[PDB]
Amino acid sequence: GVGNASGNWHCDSTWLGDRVITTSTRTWALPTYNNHLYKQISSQSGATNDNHFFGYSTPWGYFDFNRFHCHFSPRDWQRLINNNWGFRPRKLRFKLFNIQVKEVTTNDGVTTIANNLTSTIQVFSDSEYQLPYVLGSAHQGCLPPFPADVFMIPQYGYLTLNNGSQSVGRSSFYCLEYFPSQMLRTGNNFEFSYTFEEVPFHSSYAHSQSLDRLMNPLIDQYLYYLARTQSTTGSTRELQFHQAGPNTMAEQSKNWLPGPCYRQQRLSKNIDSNNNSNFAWTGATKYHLNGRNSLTNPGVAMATNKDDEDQFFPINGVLVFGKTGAANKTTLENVLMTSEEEIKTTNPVATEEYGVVSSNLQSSTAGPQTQTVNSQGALPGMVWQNRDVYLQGPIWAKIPHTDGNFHPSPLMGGFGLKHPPPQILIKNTPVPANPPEVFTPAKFASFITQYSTGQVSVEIEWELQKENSKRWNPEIQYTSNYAKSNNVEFAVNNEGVYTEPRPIGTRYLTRNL
Repeated sequence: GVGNASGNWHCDSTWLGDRVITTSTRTWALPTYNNHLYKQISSQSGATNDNHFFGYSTPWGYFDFNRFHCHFSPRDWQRLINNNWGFRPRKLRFKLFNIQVKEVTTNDGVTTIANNLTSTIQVFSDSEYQLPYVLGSAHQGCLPPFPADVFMIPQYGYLTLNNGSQSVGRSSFYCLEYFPSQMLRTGNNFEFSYTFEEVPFHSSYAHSQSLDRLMNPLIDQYLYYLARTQSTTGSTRELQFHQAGPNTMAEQSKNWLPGPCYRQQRLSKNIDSNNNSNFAWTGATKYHLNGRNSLTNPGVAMATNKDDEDQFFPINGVLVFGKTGAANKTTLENVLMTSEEEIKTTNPVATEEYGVVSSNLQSSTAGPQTQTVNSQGALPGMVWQNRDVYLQGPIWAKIPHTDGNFHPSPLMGGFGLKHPPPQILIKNTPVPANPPEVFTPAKFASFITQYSTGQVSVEIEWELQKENSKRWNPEIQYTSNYAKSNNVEFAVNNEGVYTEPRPIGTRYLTRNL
């Protein structure tokens, strides 16, 4: 009813062993988008060939909770990462309640808001995945990390096949009103459930060993390797074979290789150490698709740097978050950089080459020649780790429906799902203004300005993978600084603005490689 609440505020994180259920409730607002119209959108004429697009902006909004800070509080995230070797999402429950549709008159420079007890809102989940999926592109407009913050629902829109700024016959147009939808008045609520597919546990650990250091450092190998081609004490030719041992670990026979590489240019956090040119685009690592160059950002998972090089990062091979209050264009001091240095054990460094291969056939007259492999694809015997997930980073990405894929793990980091949580589209039902007294066939374009508010609750049940290490020495754990400061870490300031000072990964416990 009008005076009866259709739901309650559930914000909790219950731990049960091998299982944690996180429920987050947020207050949401929804404007009318596009004046209830579908608008064709395209890149401007002056846009570069690489930024051409064609698509449609709809009057619908969508709910996005595809970020770990939507469901995990910093304390909950700390509990997860400091005590578990892995985790994955198991169950999902979505609820929409306490809906209030409000009319706005905005007359004579003063806006008056009134309750509209008969207007409805249309809500539906694309459980059959018949709409373009957009909850996989690190877009803004998700649930605020802080439960007390109210957020504005983002406007739904999609892109289709384009030829420059034009569309081709293969381009598809989607009308969301063509789907079945549930209509909610102030007394109604919407609910639905979803089950995640069996997906691998996310690696919440770093390796205690490197791939090239898996041998016994005390015994020798029974296999021989060519140690010298020229005999010492003069320029004499002879094939010398040695058994590799502890002192020649680099020459030992191994069973595994580091993961695939797609090299990226290196930048220094000290500006004076970088080349004096604007190479953010020319020097960036890209891929070619239909005559378009697109950044490989963040690209294949690779170590951000090697030992003692924390001030170097790949040109575009690292996820970069914004500090609280940061603008859409800022400098290095106002952004937070993730570091994938934990995967140096098995992944190549993003800024270095994969290796060197022979590029010719040597002879008594032709000396050996080597070639640097700056991009190596999958090889047999390769092992690697995926990009680390972050509290403020994405959770899941839809796997493209294609004939083939290789290791369908999202490059931005998270879980790849063939049937991810369906998009939940929400819209304010149009409420026409007074029609003309004499019939006219012209399109109706007079609407009473309206918006909506409500509560949205998302409950995710995650399965925990328990650490079982026999490590004797204490582990590295995520912890907050104990030093005095003007503001508590992960809290509000004197202005009531919630802040996330730094990014938190998951790889603090360690596993044997």
